[PDB]
Amino acid sequence: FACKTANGTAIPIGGGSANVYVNLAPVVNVGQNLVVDLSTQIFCHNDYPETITDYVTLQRGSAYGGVLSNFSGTVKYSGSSYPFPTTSETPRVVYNSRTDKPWPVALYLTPVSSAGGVAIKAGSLIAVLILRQTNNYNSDDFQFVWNIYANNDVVVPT
Ligand SMILES: OC[C@H]1O[C@H](C/C=C/c2ccc3ncccc3c2)[C@@H](O)[C@@H](O)[C@@H]1O
Repeated sequence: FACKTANGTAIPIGGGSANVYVNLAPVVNVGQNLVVDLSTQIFCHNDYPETITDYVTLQRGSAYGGVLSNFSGTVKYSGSSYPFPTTSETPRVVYNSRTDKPWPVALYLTPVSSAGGVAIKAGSLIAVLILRQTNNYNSDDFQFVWNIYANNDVVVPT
């Protein structure tokens, strides 16, 4: 079981860390949502599906930088909503193909009422998401750490 981004950045068997750069929407007004859709960007396969089934959760997600300072939000995992920052581990997604499948994670962020001007600086860390991978085979308990970076600024006008 290994993951790669669209960019090419990989985390191999046994897990690891990666830096992921997302284009964000340049402008977001108060009570509009900012979406960080990582299901278009992070992908994962099972390396031996014939006899092994991989089980993947969002263990932990935390907010940094502009998102920590001037956005409240939720995370969507596999079609359900959870608080962000995350208060618990989610239900598991099954991976049983050698073909890449999205990691089904998106953030729904909305500016707090304080927020104005540049509220996310380009190049800044905005989140760290921990994919936890297990299987029906042995004790493997691997962390795939995704460190999410803004490619661009985000302005909250008013
Ligand atoms: O995705 C399945 C597994 O992939 C690797 C270990 C791989 C096992 C294996 C075992 C016997 C094999 N026999 C013939 C050819 C290949 C073989 C591969 C880890 O990421 C693990 O955490 C994950 O569950």
